[PDB]
Amino acid sequence: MRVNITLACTECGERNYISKKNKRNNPDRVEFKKYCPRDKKSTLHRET
Amino acid sequence: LLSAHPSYSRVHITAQAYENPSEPPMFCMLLRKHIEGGFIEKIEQAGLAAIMIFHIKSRNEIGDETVRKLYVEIMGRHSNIILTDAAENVIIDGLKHLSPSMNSYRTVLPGQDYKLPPAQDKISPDDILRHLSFQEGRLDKQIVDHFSGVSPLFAKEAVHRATLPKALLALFAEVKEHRFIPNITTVNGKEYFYLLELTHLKGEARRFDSLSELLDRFAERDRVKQQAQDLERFV
Amino acid sequence: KKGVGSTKNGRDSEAKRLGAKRADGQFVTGGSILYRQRGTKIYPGENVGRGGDDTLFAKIDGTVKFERFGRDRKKVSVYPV
Amino acid sequence: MITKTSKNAARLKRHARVRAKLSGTAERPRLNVFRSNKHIYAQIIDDVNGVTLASASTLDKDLNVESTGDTSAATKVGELVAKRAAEKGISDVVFDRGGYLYHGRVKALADAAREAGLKF
Amino acid sequence: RLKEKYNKEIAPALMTKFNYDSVMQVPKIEKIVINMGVGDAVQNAKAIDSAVEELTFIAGQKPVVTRAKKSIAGFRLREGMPIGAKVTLRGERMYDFLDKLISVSLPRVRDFRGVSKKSFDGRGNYTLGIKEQLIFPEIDYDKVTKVRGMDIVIVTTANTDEEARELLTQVGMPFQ
Amino acid sequence: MRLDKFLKVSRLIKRRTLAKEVADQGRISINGNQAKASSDVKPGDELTVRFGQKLVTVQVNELKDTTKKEEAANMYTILKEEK
Amino acid sequence: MLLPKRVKYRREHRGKMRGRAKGGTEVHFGEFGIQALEASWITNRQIEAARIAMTRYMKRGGKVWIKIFPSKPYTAKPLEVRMGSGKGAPEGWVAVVKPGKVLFEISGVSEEVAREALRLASHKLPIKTKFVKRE
RNA sequence: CUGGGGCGGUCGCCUCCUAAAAGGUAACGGAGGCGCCCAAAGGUUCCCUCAGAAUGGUUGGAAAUCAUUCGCAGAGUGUAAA
RNA sequence: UGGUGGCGAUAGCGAAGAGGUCACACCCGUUCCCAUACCGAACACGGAAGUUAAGCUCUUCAGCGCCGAUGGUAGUCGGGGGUUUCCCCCUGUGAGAGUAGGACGCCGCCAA
RNA sequence: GGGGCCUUAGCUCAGGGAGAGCGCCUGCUCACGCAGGAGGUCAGCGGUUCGAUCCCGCUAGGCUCCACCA
Repeated sequence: MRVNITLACTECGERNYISKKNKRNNPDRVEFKKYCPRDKKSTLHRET
Repeated sequence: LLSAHPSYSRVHITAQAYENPSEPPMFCMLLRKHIEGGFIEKIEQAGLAAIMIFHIKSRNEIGDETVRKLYVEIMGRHSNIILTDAAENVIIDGLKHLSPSMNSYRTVLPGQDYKLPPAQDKISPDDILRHLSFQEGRLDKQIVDHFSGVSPLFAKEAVHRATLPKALLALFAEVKEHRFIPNITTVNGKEYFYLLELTHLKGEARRFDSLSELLDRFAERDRVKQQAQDLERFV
Repeated sequence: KKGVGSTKNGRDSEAKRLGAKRADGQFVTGGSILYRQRGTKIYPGENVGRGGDDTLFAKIDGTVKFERFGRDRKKVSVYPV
Repeated sequence: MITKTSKNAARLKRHARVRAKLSGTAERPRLNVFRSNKHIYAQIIDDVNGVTLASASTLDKDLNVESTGDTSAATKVGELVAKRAAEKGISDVVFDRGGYLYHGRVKALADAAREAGLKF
Repeated sequence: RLKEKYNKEIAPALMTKFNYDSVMQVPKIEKIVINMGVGDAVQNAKAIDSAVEELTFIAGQKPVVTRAKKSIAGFRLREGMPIGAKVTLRGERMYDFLDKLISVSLPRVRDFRGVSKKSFDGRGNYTLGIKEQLIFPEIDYDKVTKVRGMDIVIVTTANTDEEARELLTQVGMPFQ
Repeated sequence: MRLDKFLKVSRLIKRRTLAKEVADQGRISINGNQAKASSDVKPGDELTVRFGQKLVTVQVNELKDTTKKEEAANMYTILKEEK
Repeated sequence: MLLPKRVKYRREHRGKMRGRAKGGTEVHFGEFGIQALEASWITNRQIEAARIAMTRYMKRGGKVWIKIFPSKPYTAKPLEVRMGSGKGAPEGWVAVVKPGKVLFEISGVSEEVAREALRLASHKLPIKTKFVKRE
């Protein structure tokens, strides 16, 4: 199913981003890299 | 040829290799799986019931030799062909799967331990004058009630020989000695055939050298006949 | 009297006010849009840019001129003073 | 039967695919390249005016060598055109791999010009 | 071997016969394409791979699995389903397969009475079918899973069927 | 579903008419209780039946209407026979 | 009763019969034809009436070449109905006609026979007509 | 809302026609779609070019996959239409 | 000649011919860079024995496609009229199609 | 006339790659039961899709409900 997601940092712990995904095609806790405006860097973000 | 076709169920060897199909069916392919390139060690009669066994050998998919027991039960309307394991006696294949919804003794389905039908309480081979009261009459019926391999045809033709244990013993010795004569009888049509010749009736007789050729010259023919008659009515 | 209905053809979308918004020889500011469209009835040219909505805007100030990409194909451009 | 396309025409299509993204101006001209089987040519262009400014080649009578077609020749012609565009003190350009790769002789030439002073 | 035979005998014979001005007008063998249509692999994918194995053995080359260009309901195939395999032989491998084909495998065709000189495409390319893969000795009956055939296309730079058949007859191709 | 419908779809009884008839005779029962053709049934039900003297006990696994011939017997299991 | 086999839209606007025809203004398939002097819609029943009329008058005669086809449909709401509630259902099929337009032609037959047949057809048609021949 | 009301049908958004060569423009006027999808179906770099035809032909046939010339485009463009 | 740009195919398609010592291609082999869903075909790498066939240039033509007048007509703003589901008159404008004809190229920069 | 549901074996009727029971034929078995085969436009037309009982639209038939206030 296509479902909303937040994508929190790992250094900062902050959420910072939202998106959506298939639970079927992308079941696992996904992760990307985005800009943390507190860490002021590209940084791996993780789903909750 | 093997046939579990109910009225025409039999076994045969035919010069007429009729027609190998374009479709390999499930049962055929299952036989190919476990019997192809086989080796017919032995044949057995199943204790004179209308049933036969082939003890067969063949190498498995790793070249290790294995064996199996192919069973052919020709009962009439409820004949069947079954394949079974040698030691485990477990059914592996089956032509007419039969669920225990018929509340029957035995069962067909694969995986299950094979079992044979209930063999009736009939002395398969004077003993009739001992057990059966010849006053009963219509004893062509009740020779079935004493012997295993019986037709009412055979019973009638033997009973018409007129106390006749002699006929039974002589004909049993004949069959045991393979002394029979494979012919086809025709009593005004209704073409019948049997190991022994015709005994009394008016029917014509044509004899053969092979029971197999007898069977040859004697599943779908009847269907075509149904279609033909249904059309003929309309015409 | 009788009874009838079921037209099921009774709607349409909201009109989106496409076309040109500035004219040839007209002075233009930076960032002004020129020709709303869908796809490219018209392409950009000099000092002109296309957006995600296939809309055409002036990157600078200047005067507008419409022309042709050779055959059967049009163009705009902004030329300053 | 069979039929065969001119790889030059292919190269022209690839060249145009590139050219759609750029064009040579004054103070940002275009450096175009040609890659004959026996020679290699280079030019520098103001595509606005449709004018070459400087040029270079193995065919140039200066620095005549044996290869005229390897990376050494490419390097030599690159530094030559670089000093040409130095004495016409532009020093800033754009490159045009004309439907070729930035892999071989082209790459060597471009690197030569980078080292000689021209800044892409 | 056959490339040298081409460069040294086939080119003189064709230049003399057709009165060509340039040697570049002489028709060349451009490529050999071997294909198997394995449409019976929609039921079993393991049948696709074993036909792929025979092709690898015959050509000495890993084959490209071909797939359906569009959905075809008569054959039960969806677009993108893999129902064939092919190799494109060029240069040395093509000449070596061509020698193995002319000198070894075509003599092992059952009841070989010659190849059809009709099987040109109207442009100079020659297509033939092989009914049993067993004609190639790199194939063993024990290895064989099913009786596979294949088709073999010889693509040539000839402008007509006359020129193509002359090019093939120059190698001693066995036309009836 | 109803008992008569269930018997027909499971092909225990060949006619809904006959199923009604035998349930109105009360020759059968469910979970040790006498039942009727309109009696409700479900998975996990334990059914007792008679065919003259032939007494039968069976277990319900599933129910449906479309019931193709061989799939009918998946609907239930025989447990036992008596007379 | 001619019919277009297939159509995009079963329901069309009616239109306007202004001006003269584009083409089909002169006989060229046949010899002796008829043309119009007005504008109107014409129906498959009208054209087949005229057709069978001339063919009965001629009884073997040559060739005809109608020059039209009722492509247009026309709707009509059911009876005793208020206005609105959608467009009416189709009823039949129609050919639209401008003046100067040739409708029927004739060849293989003499002038007098042709003129009489076309007269008969005109009386089945609604509009004013003229007898015409090829130049 | 309603060519009286009621019952029916519809109620928001997108595309086309009506629409009158800017734009806009109604009707219980005509045709159709949406209440999503893709973690690659996005970005970038680099690459190349389709649909059909005939024609070749082992399987394989009308119709696979194969090879040839013809082929601005008849194909494709996640989905309706422009 | 080659390279490289500009102008709506008046540039193209198609047919016929001519040339290549330089040049451009075509051509010849993969040891390296790199590469080929398979591939030294292509892309790359190096080479120059032979090839003008083909590509590329130069000539020719009007068969296809392309451009395209004048005049006339439809249509039409405006004005007016009439037996007004339409038609007519006047000033003015004015196509398309069909022709006349044009055209198988114009302009630049660099290198020998 | 409007709205909804349905139209599949001879009858009754279930159900994005044809089923049951009933009735016919057959053997088993007087009279039932039990095992096979037959009979199929998935009402018609058109459309989508590779592919239609199935999804979409129109049409024909049947049934049910409504067809009113003056």
